[PDB]
Amino acid sequence: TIDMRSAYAWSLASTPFITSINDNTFNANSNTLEYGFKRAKLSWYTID
Amino acid sequence: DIERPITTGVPFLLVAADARAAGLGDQGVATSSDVFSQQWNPAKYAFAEDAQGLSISYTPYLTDLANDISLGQVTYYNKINDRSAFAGSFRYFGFGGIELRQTGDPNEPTREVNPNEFALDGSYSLKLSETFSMAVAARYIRSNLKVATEEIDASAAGSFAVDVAGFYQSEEIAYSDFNGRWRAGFNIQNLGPKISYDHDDLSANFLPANLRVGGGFDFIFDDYNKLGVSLELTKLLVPTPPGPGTPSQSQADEANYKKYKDIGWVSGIFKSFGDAPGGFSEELKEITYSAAAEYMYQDAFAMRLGYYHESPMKGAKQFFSLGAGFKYSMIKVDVSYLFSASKVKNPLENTLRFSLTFNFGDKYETY
Amino acid sequence: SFYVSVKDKTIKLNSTEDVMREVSIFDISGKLLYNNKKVENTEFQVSNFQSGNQVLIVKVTLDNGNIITKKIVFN
Amino acid sequence: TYYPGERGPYNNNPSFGASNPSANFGGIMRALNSTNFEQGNVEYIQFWVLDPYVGNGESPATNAGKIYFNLGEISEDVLKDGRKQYENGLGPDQVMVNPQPLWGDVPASQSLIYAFDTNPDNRKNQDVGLDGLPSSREGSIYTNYAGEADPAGDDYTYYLNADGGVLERYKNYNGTEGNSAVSINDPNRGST
Repeated sequence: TIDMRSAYAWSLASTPFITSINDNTFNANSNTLEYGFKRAKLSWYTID
Repeated sequence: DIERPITTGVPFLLVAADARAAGLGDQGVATSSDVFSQQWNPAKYAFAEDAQGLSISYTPYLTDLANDISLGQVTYYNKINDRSAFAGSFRYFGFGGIELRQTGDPNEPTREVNPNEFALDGSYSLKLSETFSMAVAARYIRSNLKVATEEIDASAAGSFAVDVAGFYQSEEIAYSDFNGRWRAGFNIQNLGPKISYDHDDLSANFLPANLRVGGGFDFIFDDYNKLGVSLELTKLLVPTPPGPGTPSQSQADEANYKKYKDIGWVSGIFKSFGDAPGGFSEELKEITYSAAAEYMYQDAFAMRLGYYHESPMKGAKQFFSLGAGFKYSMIKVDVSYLFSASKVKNPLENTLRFSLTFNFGDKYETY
Repeated sequence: SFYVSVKDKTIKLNSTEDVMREVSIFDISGKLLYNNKKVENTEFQVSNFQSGNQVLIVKVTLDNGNIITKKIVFN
Repeated sequence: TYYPGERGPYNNNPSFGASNPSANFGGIMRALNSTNFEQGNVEYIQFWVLDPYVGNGESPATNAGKIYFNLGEISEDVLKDGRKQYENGLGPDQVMVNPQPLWGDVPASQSLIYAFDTNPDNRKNQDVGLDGLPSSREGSIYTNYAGEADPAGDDYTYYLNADGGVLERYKNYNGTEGNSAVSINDPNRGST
């Protein structure tokens, strides 16, 4: 197994396409500020 | 194989830390008084022949695999009167220095970690009668084996423990063919609060509370040849964890573990006697025993033979031990070797133990 | 001369022109966790779950037959 | 910890509270050390997760959703403009992309080493988040939230420098602005 749960290894993601490259579910295809319109807040951490 | 072993914190405390006791099957509770008599029976420091002594012990681990992994011991004793003695010892287990290197140029300032575990104890032994002695020992244990990372805190875990020990040594008794001497001893060890490796009361481990009982006889012929035969019995004073089930399927296991882990160390000491489905015959299965023979020539050469037997259901540590000792003027050298007789790989196989003691000060006559 | 580095639970062997022939990685219990007879001055990926063990022993056999030992911390 | 009803970083949606929280996303990504899955024979993604609907602090049963995993070539352009942001290249005396590229400032120079220097003044000018703006100029870009103290919503807060329960203390622990204070004795201690 290769461990993937180092929180510091994870960074804020780009906006994802959901089903195909032609799907604008989260405005991933947008070239404006709309590209980020569906990003809600997410925290990722290991409790100290 | 090993079914339901006793889980205790800091198990390095139970490892023989000197070559003399190791050569005698990891027993010292009823052998003759020596500089190493703190792990085994601090009460016989009051029976020491020399006023004070210092010892260095080295027990290497994984010698074929790496250097500097070892259990080291330094002991000092000082008997002031003919009836009392003070002793302090320091056992240290360490992996050696490890450099934490993540390449990033071959001149980077690298952190060096030294994962280690040590116990520092001091004891006072007092001769009540001319043949009987008692001692009390206080021990500080510190475990620092983990290395700090992100999300791993390598804070050391500590605990305190006390030891109550007694030693009996008769005067020389003439028989038909020899004039022998009898010995007996007990040692209740590592009595203290649970050690919390993760610094949480919910997750704490029993200290390895241990009871050592033993007896010895010395065959003395020609006033300078000695044959010392000793026997030792040892029992952990920790409750045995639950096994298959003793009230769904895993619910019973979790409930049993919960009731086992919510046991105080004081109450756990008394619960060690029992707490198992078997009877007394199967209660004897928790007892380890060791038999040893030591031949002494001029009190300056010793040959040591010992057998150690842990019941293979728990621990499964069974071995034969050979030891030799040499005294030049005031310096004693001891080496010991182990021949394993168990299925499980003993970590101290193919390993030569080394002990070095210096005796100085006045000399006390033996009764 | 010879130095071992661990970045993301990846072990990398760096030798100054000393060509290595075999690598063995051992747990502190003396258990062989990883053996490779085809060392390539490269990065080995040892299985990341080691039941709370951190210290590993790396044993590197060179072509001449010498053995280099390094204790590392698996982080 | 996912807050579908709360604005993510660099989100300038004028009507975010009026939209369905279920239509939002919150995502993270990481690089893989060994990229040849066939040679390594990577067979499956394995994970153990605590059921969030069972125990003491469970979520309501009506809060169902989906976790997605992506494997392959994923855009590293977090703020999609075709330009690679790197905040150690920011600063008042640095050259910037001559027209501002829609998320804030981007350094015009070729990056060399992804590292700050150790001077606190440069650090204050540089550690301003992925938008390249020090929260005083964020309102010009993130106009629907220019009245807020953090218009881009990228401000970092140390978990020991925040209030509330454990979850609330990590709420802004992933902010990219102010997360690299020079001194480890800063009350808003870095995290990188």
